[PDB]
Amino acid sequence: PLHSIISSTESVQGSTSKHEFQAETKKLLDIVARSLYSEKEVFIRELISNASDALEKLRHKLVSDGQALPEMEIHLQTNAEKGTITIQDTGIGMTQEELVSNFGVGFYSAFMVADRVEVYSRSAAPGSLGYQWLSDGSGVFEIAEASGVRTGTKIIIHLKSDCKEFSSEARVRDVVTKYSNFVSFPLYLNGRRMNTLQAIWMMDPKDVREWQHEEFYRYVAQAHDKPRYTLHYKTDAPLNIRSIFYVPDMKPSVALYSRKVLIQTKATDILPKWLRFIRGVVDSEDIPSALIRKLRDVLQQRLIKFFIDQSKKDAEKYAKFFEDYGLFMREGIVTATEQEVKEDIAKLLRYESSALPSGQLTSLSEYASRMRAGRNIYYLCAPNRHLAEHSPYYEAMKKKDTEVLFCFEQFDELTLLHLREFDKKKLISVET
Ligand SMILES: Nc1ncnc2c1nc(Sc1cc3c(cc1I)OCO3)n2CCCCCC[PH](c1ccccc1)(c1ccccc1)c1ccccc1
Repeated sequence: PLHSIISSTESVQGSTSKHEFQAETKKLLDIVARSLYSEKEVFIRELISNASDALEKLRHKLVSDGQALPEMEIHLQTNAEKGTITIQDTGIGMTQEELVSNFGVGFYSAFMVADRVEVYSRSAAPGSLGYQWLSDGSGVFEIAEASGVRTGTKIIIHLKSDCKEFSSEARVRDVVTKYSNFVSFPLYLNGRRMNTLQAIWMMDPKDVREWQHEEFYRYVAQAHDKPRYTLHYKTDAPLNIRSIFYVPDMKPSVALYSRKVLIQTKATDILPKWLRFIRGVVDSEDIPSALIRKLRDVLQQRLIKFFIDQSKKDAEKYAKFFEDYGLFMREGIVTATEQEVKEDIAKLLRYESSALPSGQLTSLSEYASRMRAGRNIYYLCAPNRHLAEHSPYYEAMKKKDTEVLFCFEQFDELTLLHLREFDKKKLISVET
């Protein structure tokens, strides 16, 4: 059964007071209309966003007053013959003052694809009047008092003669499923429900449980396994961040959202290249490939700290993790620039030692703890534990009461060599 809300109930009795766009608003209007977004199809996205916030404020208000909740829904409709696309929401509306004046600039994106825009809106405030708002992208909009306007906002877009594609149910479905699959209010396209997914990264980390994480993981990783690691990172402090990061059970990307709406699917430069094995999502208000940097840096710091924490609370699990993904960590160490970056990532490294039984691992930072003040870090990055336990260059350190690290692969040694020093303090093989 079809669930539609959109019908033409509106009528304007009197006439329209014409209104000129102010200098500043007309400018930015034009720049949104032809110089702000790259893709045409994000007008649907931004409009849905505005509908979402309208519904959210209606809800917040009604629940605050303790009054019942009505249908809080976003409805989209396409009309091929009349060449339109309509988006209606039962949210909070706009007063006359707001319509005349006017998060929420996104609305003007409508003019990238439209030759005429027709909007009906009635505020949720008691005893409110509905209003019509007309514009053609010029400096002039008409305004009128209308009737047959349901509470909430109705936006009818008349499409440019070449922008007609967004009057097809298919294309619009694809755009909606691509950008707004996590919108927090029910969304209908020509009567059919669309969004079914829950932006669990906005939830409170304690309120999410493994089945949800596995679901979302198999969504954003396009995978069929489970995450061996899950970080749920929220911060308002230096920058607004709502992110979830997964490390697959499998052995060998991150999506960029903002305000629960998609911006970048294969959001590449959000993380260091050595963390490109991580799966998941990052949501931040602060996103419009020029400066996404201070984001990448604190995501790197946080993630590194996470893998360290995980090191301390489970060691064999982190051991297997180091076996399966230590490649990326070595690579990232060699690829870095500043020493303390290299050492930050180096804090994720695990190798055998003289003092530990065969298989037991430590990091550079750790058993530099029996290490008496000076001094230096020595290693021997051999082919075998046996062959290194009874290697001449090593017993040169056996009873000179000193600790020696054991590598068994060349890439470990090359990495250690490039590292040169860790914590002001140098690394050199016992073969020199
Ligand atoms: N679907 C929607 N439902 C409700 N409101 C919506 C909405 N879509 C938009 S975006 C939009 C849509 C339009 C339009 C101009 C705009 I911008 O013309 C026709 O259709 N708004 C707008 C809501 C967001 C704008 C906030 C209003 P303002 C304000 C300030 C002074 C005088 C009038 C209005 C406001 C008022 C009280 C509390 C919070 C915010 C405001 C705040 C900050 C910067 C600018 C405007």
